[PDB]
Amino acid sequence: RRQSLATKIQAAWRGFHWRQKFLRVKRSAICIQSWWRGTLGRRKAAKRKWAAQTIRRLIRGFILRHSPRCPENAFFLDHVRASFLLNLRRQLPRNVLDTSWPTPPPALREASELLRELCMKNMVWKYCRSISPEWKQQLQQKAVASEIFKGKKDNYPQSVPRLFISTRLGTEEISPRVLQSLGSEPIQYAVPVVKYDRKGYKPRPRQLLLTPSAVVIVEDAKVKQRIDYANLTGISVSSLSDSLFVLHVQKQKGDVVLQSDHVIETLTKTALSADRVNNININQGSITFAGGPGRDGIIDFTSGSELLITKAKNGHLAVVAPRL
Amino acid sequence: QLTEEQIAEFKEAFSLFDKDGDGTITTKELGTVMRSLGQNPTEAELQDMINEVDADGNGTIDFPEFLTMMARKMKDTDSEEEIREAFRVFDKDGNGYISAAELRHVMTNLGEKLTDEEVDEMIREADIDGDGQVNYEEFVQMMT
Amino acid sequence: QLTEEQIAEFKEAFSLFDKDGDGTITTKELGTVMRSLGQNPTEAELQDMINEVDADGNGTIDFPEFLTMMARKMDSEEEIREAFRVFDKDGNGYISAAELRHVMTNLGEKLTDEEVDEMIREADQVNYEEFVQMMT
Amino acid sequence: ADQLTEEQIAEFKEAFSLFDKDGDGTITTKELGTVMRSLGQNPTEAELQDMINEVDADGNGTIDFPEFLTMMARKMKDTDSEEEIREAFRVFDKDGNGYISAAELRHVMTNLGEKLTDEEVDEMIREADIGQVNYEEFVQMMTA
Repeated sequence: RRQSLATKIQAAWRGFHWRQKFLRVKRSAICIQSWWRGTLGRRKAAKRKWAAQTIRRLIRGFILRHSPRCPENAFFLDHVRASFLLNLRRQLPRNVLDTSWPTPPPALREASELLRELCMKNMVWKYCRSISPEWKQQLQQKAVASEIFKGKKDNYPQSVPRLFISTRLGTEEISPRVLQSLGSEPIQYAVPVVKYDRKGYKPRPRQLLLTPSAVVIVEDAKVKQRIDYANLTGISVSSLSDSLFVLHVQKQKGDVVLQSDHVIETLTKTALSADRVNNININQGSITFAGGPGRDGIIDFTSGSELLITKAKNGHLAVVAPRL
Repeated sequence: QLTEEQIAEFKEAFSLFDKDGDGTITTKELGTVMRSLGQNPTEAELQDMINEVDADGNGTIDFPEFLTMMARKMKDTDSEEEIREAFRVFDKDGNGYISAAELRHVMTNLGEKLTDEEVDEMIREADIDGDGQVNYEEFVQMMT
Repeated sequence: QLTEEQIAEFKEAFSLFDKDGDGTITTKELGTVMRSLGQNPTEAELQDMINEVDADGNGTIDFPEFLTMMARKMDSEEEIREAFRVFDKDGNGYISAAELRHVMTNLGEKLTDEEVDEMIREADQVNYEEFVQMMT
Repeated sequence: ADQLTEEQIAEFKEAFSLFDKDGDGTITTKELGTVMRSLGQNPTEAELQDMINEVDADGNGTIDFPEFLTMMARKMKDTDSEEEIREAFRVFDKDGNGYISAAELRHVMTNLGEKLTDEEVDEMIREADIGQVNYEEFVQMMTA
């Protein structure tokens, strides 16, 4: 019996021994885990104390905002300094034509106005100095063209996006015999046009070459007229979505009418080279030209559904434009 | 037939000794667990319980069956008096004490025996309380 | 009743979590307030406090009621290092994350991953003492 | 798209018009000194010079302007700034939509600190409310 009984005793002690070792463990762990909730908890507090301090430091700064710099408004002041320079960087003006500037903090008005001026000059220098001389020519050319046409001619707008270029007419098309005759003058621009005679008003294909001295109107190789820039006074054009123009010129041939498929280009390029920029007329009614000598003619423009040039038995030159 | 309150407590210790946490525990573990939950099983009963469930020689024991074992053993456990009676037959002279020599002796030999490491743990625990020897009357009630 | 010096410390950190100057505090932040002075309650010490102070169901606490609770509960850093080194096996004053992680998530004040994950980031085998320098 | 427009003509003609009015010569570092002193800073010749070189583009003057601004903002000695403010209100915010409540905010300035008294500062809050406050609205108003 004693052996059976002795086991009971030992049985109890183990249970007691492990159980107490377990409770000791559970207790020792609830100690650290929740004593640590009060480590993290004690920081949730002290960061929510700083937060309160910062808000108040800011508002204390504000109330004192007219004071010379000091620890209290140092925060607030540096905040308006900071805020301003950021909120400008976000809202800077897109280019030289953005007048717009944002409204500033009362104190930094004086600074705002310094910055706005600085930014603009920076923008001006940045642009002018980075433009490629190729491009600079194009805008400069385009710019005069707008000056001349914008508003006043029903197809100037459609002209704008299609760039101007050097010669419209061929490496080979100029025919060597004409170049030799042409002399020690070069070709700044050439283009295919269509001539209409004085009397007949009939169609005749020709080439228009622009030399420094003069414009030259050339058949296949025969150079059928030279107009000097001194001898050419003005140019006249219709005000419709037309494609045609007249060259005013003074017992020798005088004015002449022509059509470029590239009209704005040719006409500006000419008026530049010939320095007759201010001497272009844009007629809404009719054009008068000296014509083939002793045979004055008149050109009557009218809108319509198609392009066609013809003469009618008034003797006048009837042009009919399309209309976009 | 099983209380909700009980399942909650037991689950904690199981899951604490369930290091890999598969929902099952080492057979060698099983002793330390039931005792940590406050029981007094014997390696006798352990082996019977371990052998029966671990019929297949997994060496593993899940928590659903673990509730049967705690429940089966809960059905009957030793009151203080029987344990008090248990010492009393090793206390020929009815003074209510026990030499820590006779104690060491009885424990290291007769029953489900204990090492010196174990026995030292029990003698300290069953403290001499002064150079002394081990009144069981105070100690037995203490283990409850 | 303790000299005014605590009371000053006591009111500011009582107020600082008072939502809008009323003199009342939500239940959820009675713990943090205490913690905000140097304590270490558990959710057992809390809940026992909460029901006894108010059974109103209000979910509030005024400053007399908070004063009283404080006197009652009025452990140093060593009480922590024991509570930690029990898990140490080596006796070298080191425990390792693997060991620590599983325990905390299954023992008395179980943590969700959030709370635990902060532990894992916290340092380093981790070092028993190292955390205590941080801990206190 | 990506084609020449009448707007571009305008831009070209204007920019060169301005270019003439302004100097041919490049931007001055003594120009820059004036701007910062305007903003309540006071750096040496050595510090001014250093700055211009850390903002450059191919052009004549051609300072990088956006990243120039940003460079001053560092010089403030209060880098925290907008970051610090955006936080501090959020800690007093239940729903993280940017709003705060007026009794709450009132509490902060009146009770904890040194009894800050509003003047206009009170006026602003009542304006921000449509109810409770909006920090974004509150601050933008206070810096003005």
